[PDB]
Amino acid sequence: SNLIEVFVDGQSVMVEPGTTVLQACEKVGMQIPRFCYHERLSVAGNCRMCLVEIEKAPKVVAACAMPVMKGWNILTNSEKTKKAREGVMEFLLANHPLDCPICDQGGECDLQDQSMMFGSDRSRFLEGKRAVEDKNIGPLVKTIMTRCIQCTRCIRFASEIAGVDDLGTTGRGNDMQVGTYIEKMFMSELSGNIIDICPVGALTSKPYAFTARPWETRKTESIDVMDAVGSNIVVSTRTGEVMRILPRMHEDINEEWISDKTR
Amino acid sequence: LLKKTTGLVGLAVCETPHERLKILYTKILDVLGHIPKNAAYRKYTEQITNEKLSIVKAEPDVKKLEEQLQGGQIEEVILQAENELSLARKMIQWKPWEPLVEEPPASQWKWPI
Amino acid sequence: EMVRKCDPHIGLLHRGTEKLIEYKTYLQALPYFDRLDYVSMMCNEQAYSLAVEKLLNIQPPPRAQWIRVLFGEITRLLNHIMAVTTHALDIGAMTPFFWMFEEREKMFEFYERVSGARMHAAYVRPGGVHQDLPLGLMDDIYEFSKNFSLRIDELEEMLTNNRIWRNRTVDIGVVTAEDALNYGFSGVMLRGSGIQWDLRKTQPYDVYDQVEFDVPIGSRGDCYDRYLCRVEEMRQSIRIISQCLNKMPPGEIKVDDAKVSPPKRAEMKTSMESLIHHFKLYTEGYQVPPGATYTAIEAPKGEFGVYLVSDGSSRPYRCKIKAPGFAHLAGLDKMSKGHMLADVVAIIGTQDIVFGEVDR
Amino acid sequence: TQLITVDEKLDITTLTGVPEEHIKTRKARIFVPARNNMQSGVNNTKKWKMEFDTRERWENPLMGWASTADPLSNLVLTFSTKEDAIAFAEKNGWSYDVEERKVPKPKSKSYGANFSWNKRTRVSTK
Amino acid sequence: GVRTSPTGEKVTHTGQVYDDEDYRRVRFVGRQKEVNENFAIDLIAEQPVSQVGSRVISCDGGGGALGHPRVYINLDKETKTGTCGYCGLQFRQQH
Amino acid sequence: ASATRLIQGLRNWASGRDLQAKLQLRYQEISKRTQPPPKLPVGPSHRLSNNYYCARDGRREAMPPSIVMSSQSEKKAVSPAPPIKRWELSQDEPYL
Amino acid sequence: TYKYVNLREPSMDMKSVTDRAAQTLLWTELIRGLGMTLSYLFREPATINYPFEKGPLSPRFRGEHALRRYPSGEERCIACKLCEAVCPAQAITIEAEPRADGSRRTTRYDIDMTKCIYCGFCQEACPVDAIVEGPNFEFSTETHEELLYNKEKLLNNGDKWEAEIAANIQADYLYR
Amino acid sequence: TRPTVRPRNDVAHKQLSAFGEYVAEILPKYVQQVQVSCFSELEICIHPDGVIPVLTFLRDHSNAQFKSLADLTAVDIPTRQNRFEIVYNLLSLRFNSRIRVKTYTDELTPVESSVSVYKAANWYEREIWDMFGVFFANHPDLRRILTDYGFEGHPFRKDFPLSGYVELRYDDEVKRVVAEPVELAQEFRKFDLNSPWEAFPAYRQPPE
Amino acid sequence: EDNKQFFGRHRWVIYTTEMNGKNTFWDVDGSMVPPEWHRWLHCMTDDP
Amino acid sequence: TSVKPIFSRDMNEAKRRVRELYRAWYREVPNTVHLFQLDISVKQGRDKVREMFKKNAHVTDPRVVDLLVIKGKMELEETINVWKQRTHVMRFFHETEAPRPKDFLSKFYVGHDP
Ligand code: SF4
Ligand code: SF4
Ligand code: SF4
Ligand code: SF4
Ligand code: FES
Ligand SMILES: [K+]
Ligand SMILES: [Zn+2]
Repeated sequence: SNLIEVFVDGQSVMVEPGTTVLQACEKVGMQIPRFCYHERLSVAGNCRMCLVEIEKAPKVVAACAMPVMKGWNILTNSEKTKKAREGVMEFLLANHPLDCPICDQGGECDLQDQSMMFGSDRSRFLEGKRAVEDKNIGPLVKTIMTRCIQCTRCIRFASEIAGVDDLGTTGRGNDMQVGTYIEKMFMSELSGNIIDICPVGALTSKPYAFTARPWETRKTESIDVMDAVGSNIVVSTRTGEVMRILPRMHEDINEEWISDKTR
Repeated sequence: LLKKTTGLVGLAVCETPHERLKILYTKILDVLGHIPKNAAYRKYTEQITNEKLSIVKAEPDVKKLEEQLQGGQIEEVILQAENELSLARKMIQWKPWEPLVEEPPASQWKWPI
Repeated sequence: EMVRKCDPHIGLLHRGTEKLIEYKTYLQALPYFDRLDYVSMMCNEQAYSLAVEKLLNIQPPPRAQWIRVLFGEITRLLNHIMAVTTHALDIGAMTPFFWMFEEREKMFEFYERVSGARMHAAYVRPGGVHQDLPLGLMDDIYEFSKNFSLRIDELEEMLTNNRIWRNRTVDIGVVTAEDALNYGFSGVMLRGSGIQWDLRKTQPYDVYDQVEFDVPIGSRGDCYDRYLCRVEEMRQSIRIISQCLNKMPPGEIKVDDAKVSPPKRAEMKTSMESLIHHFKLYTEGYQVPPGATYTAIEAPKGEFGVYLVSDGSSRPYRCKIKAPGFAHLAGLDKMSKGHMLADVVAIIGTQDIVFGEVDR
Repeated sequence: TQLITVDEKLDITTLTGVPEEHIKTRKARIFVPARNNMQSGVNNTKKWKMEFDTRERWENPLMGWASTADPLSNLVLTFSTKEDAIAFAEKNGWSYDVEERKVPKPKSKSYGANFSWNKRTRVSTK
Repeated sequence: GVRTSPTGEKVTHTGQVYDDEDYRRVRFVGRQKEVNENFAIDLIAEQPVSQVGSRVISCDGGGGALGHPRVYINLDKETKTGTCGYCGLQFRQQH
Repeated sequence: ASATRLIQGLRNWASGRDLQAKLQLRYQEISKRTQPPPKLPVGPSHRLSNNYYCARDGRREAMPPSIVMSSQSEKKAVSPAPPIKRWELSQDEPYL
Repeated sequence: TYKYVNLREPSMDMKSVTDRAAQTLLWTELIRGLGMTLSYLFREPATINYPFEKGPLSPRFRGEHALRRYPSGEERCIACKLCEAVCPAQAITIEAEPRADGSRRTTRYDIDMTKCIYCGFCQEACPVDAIVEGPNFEFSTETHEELLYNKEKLLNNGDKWEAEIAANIQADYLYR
Repeated sequence: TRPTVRPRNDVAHKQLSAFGEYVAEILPKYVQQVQVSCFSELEICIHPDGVIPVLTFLRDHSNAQFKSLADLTAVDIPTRQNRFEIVYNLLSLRFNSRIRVKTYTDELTPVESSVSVYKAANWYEREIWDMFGVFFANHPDLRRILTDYGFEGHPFRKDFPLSGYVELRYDDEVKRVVAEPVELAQEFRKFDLNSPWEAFPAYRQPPE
Repeated sequence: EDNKQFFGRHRWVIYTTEMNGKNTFWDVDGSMVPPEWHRWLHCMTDDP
Repeated sequence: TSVKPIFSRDMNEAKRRVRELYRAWYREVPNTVHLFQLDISVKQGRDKVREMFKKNAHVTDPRVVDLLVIKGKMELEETINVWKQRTHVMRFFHETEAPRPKDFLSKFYVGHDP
């Protein structure tokens, strides 16, 4: 075989050539924080949350896109890696709105969780925030674009898995706005998985909207019956009542998606 | 000086502390000579008992003996000497210098699980 | 007349506290400690706070530590008023109960001014205290402590020199020091038998190495020397409270790690990181690193310890609560031998037993 | 001697004080819990779980609360390996089914694949 | 504005009212059904829409730290007023 | 405080103390029920610079317990700590 | 750093022996105790005239729960379920849905006051000051289910006690 | 790391490490692990055949003198075949230190009672019996201490539910407080609070 | 008010004889105090 | 597979202990009906003791039946000494409980439980 030897925090691990730094750290059991990266989409590299230090290299590398080189010692808990994560989380939470109580994603938010795990605990942003016009992309996906962190998982999903090519970023700079540019209704058969792979509350479920909250829900692992695919699902219930239906990851049926009928 | 009370309730004043400590330390050494010499308990207890016995033999005064034995009142030093003697008589019967009786299971002391 | 065997049956107030702790977060587990020794509320708060802060590898700010020692000695005055007055009330002296509970009413007013509840404050928290002292409170603590010595004096006038009180307590409940150490006794149950031990001196916590107080040591190990130790501990608690009022530093009252202690409500409504931290602390809670501690303090009944086990999550894995009254009520069977049934109530008096902390 | 040889199956059902109803009619479920697809974190998919089949939750006539009669509804146990959970379930007489750990397969990620010459994996925007 | 069912029972601001055949009205027999008569949906609709000369307005509800977390509202839709998600106060850009 | 001097002197005689200097009833010496509004200070981490959380992270400097001995000369015997120093009798009021 | 309670040796001279014998026979400390009790007979008692006189309370007091409103009529609760997440007794039950104008509001807001431990974690967890714990402590009922408050009862407590809860929060909020 | 980080005590850490080596080499027959935490507490993880030798050593030896049994505890960890973890918290007043002695058993193997060493243990291991089901051999009066008299099961086991299996009420027919199977008018709402992101990299376990 | 009385006695209410229909001549009640006087009477404030 | 015993080396010593415990309960039941002044007969309490013994009669592990004899001696000690009340003695007789549906059809009629 052709497995090259890389080091993650000093520990040796053998990886295939073409393996990214994030997957090399995954093979030793360490999950690098990420917002734009998703292992079933393509690689964007445009949130800079996976910025990890390679030692003897005076610049942090984006671990989601950088292929490993032979002999790299990946420093996942070093000083400049933690400073990179805290600074990038500071810029992510600079213009982000204080909607955590009135947001459906609270308690199931990646931005909250790895702000708690990897960010700082207080703000230096002494300015006014942006506010983005909310879009109407259908009766299923509630859209509050002020909460968007522009990770472009919308666009990669609709371009690569949904196969729609109707989501995208309009504008430039801090005024860059993910949308359709027109009052267009994003109705694919898989239009509800952008609710899943939105890491923030910019895309929530409109039927599930405001009704529950993820920590009080009891997770039942069940099967779809709406088609003969047999999509493995999570039926989350709260006090004996079905709140929503989330997918289960199964590599041979429904990779981590479900259809809009199932959802 | 005939210390009137020990301060500790139920702890009587020992009238002859030096002779009592000498008898107890030589008795600890006489019991402790029944333990194999490779045992760490025998070596450490012979060491501390010879240190305390050298202090007791090299000090005529009682109160200075209390301040340099560093164990409080002299009667609780005598109490600890009796406790060490009874301990050595138990440690002969237990034989704890032997190798480990059983290895634990592989995740027995692993925390968190 | 004699007592041959005394078998206390307990568990009549067993509520399963330290199983309910296992299904609740650390902030949610804090108000269970107010209800264990319900005359020693902020002392048990401080013990659980110190256990969680030892596991979190953080420390309170200095002003929060001085507030913890101030209200711990106010709590010590509360508990020793309860102990002395109910121990005199069960024997038959019913009047200094009513005399000292007005001062105890004023200390519950101190708790209500500092927290909003008179008994179960939920105030001393891991990371500091919940809320700063309101303005004008320390002046009223001074006005309390300036007069409370005369209250202890007239209590001691009623009971200590009294021949009827000395007949009920002097030959009664004598404990040897070796059996006091061997039975897990702590606090006044050791200090009455002449054992020079106090956990505020030997294993000092928050700022007790910076205060100056004496430790009363009994000489006969009976009910009467433990009464005198509790009276003199009220005296020394007045001494510590005067030193805490004089040496109170300025500053913050929570730890400034907002991943542990929640941010201020002015900046929760302004900052984004502070709103996320307020959210995740009051829903999930702070994660505690794995590992177990045994953190014990000098409660007014003795050694109150918490054996707290974390598994890395935001909820405790096991939270064992060591209480003094459990070992003291275990030693009740030895301590009442050779005495009469009327001496048994005095021995249950001198071992200050609150059955919440005995039973959990 | 001082050790006895018990060649029987380890069964402690008569010691735990659980009634016969909640031993012989409950289906324990030994499983690694699925990742919440709301999030990308995988720390909740590390350890094995043992939960039981959900029994009836009904409406309280007074307040509309969810009443229950199942004691074992909130009983979620945590295990390190599958065999420890299976040994614990066989020890207590619980009928169980075991799901396997579903790990994600390794993916082939290439940032240069987004800008290919003759392949369909070109992005239309970035 | 509280209304009344055909059974005579008042409807709350949720919309909850018991049926005629629902037996659980016997808890109000000889007693009363405590409803609140200040409906928040009828009272936030009484507030006027604030005409502001900015593109993005901020709202804390008033009182500073006595209100809600300060959020920033976009006002680029000229069809729809920009409603605050906490307090319900809504804003229109005057141009 | 409204007691007349005859009852006041009788009460001070029967107690043996001066009870008017230390009244257990509270009067206008106490603080106001309405106070001016405070201005509470902030902690040391309220800084706009040199304030990265990784340099003040308490929970992440907790290590797993160091395994001293595990089952996979003439050295001095040790104690868990040096022996306790004997307490000094009180210079303030020893009761001696 | 320690003192000996009860380590006094009594003087065995004839003066102190006669003192102790006069104390035994003529009952000196018993008259001392009677004198201290007679001294309290002539004090003004600490008794307040309840119900007409009330005990002192601070503006931090934790009594009856209430749901507050903004100064426009709009209720403050936006259904975020922090107060039942932090509730150490799980006394709070909340269901929610978007109401007719799309606002995130509650339909159920129950507080079992017989589960409630009155510790005020709900009022300190509430980001919008909706749930508070007011000054009212005189709300004893005659029936158990009268202490099981729904949203209408708590909104009526808020509308009842708003003129006081607002001033308590005004007096105290800078400590929070 | 000055204001908000707990100050580390390396002197006590070194002293407890040296005394852990001391105890581990005096008693190699029973000592299995010795570990000192980062907040400077000493653990002696032993074999359950050496409850009485190790505790009697720590009680009587002149370099230990752990005269006070502070707390005695069991910890239920069901993923172990020896699921219980009997914890002995000890205090030395002479050397002003605390040691922790930890052992293990399952439901059926008895632990030797340490009432011959510490008479404080008489109620603590009786409580361990009442709460966990750990039997203690050669105990003077081993029975329940905290639960009800006709109670079935051991409550602090983690396979035991939060509410019991039975609950009480007065029944006016039989004129007697009766035990009936438990029905909660409101179910205890289990909250899933654990975050899916790793909090502490120092405690990261190596994977399979 | 009588501020010469001690703290607790210095504020009181003489209740009405009729409130909301009920004859409260003898049936005085602690919850008859409206919320604007409940701060002043319980000494939550110095200001009526 | 070599485990440490509790009191019994094999199953026959365990049967000896079960047998002596049954003897002790059989001797105790008339005194229990007398001094707790129960409304049951002596025969009914003895049949309940026989029922509670035959409930656990399928155990072939010596340690489990050792712990069963230990817990039975604890219940007997709580019964001889008046530590239980009349309620704790009568909790063996589930009198205020309705009889559960036994066949499939009545369990189908009343609810969802198997
Ligand atoms: S997306 Fe996340 S961080 Fe943003 S408001 Fe919602 S819960 Fe808060
Ligand atoms: S709406 Fe969500 S998924 Fe889409 S780009 Fe923004 S953060 Fe990413
Ligand atoms: S005061 Fe405490 S117990 Fe009561 S509802 Fe609020 S959080 Fe729950
Ligand atoms: S915390 Fe406040 S806003 Fe959130 S659900 Fe509770 S009362 Fe409503
Ligand atoms: S995860 Fe690599 S940059 Fe977004
Ligand atoms: K989302
Ligand atoms: Zn607003």
